[PDB]
Amino acid sequence: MSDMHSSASSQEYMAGMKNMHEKMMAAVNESNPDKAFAKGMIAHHEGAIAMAETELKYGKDPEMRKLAQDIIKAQKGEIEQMNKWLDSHKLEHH
Amino acid sequence: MHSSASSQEYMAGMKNMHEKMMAAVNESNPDKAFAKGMIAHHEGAIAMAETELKYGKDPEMRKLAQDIIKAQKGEIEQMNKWLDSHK
Repeated sequence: MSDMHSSASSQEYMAGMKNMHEKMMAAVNESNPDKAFAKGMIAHHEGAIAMAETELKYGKDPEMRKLAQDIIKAQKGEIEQMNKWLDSHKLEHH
Repeated sequence: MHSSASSQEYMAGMKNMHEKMMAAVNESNPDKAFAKGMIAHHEGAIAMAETELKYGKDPEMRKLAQDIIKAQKGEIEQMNKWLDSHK
């Protein structure tokens, strides 16, 4: 399915998308709703960054290229926030 | 197929989203593929964030969900305006 594509850009947009979506779908089956959100949203953010990276490789529109840049920066930072929350949310408050 | 009411709601719509996004990115124009694919992906994030506001009990993740909804909605508006101009 990822092997049927109109163009190099579409091949790259599709590459990894199924695995990312399967990762999202499985991750949100975590029963703790906040942990499901963090794990699902990290997976979503991974997919957003990948799509934005492909737009920077192949895009030829200045507005969409700039938006792709901005999405990458913001999504990376939110992944960092979510990972820190996942690592630290069970720590004892002293 | 799911552990909980919250997980059932998180999963709802995600399948049709993968198919929708695979189709969207098969536009030959790479910037249009990006805009259509990313609108769909933003819609997925908004749906997940809404479910986190409905079921979540952690203040930090609830605040992040609220911020994501606002930002993604704004970027959807930008991408739609760009699509209309491109047409």
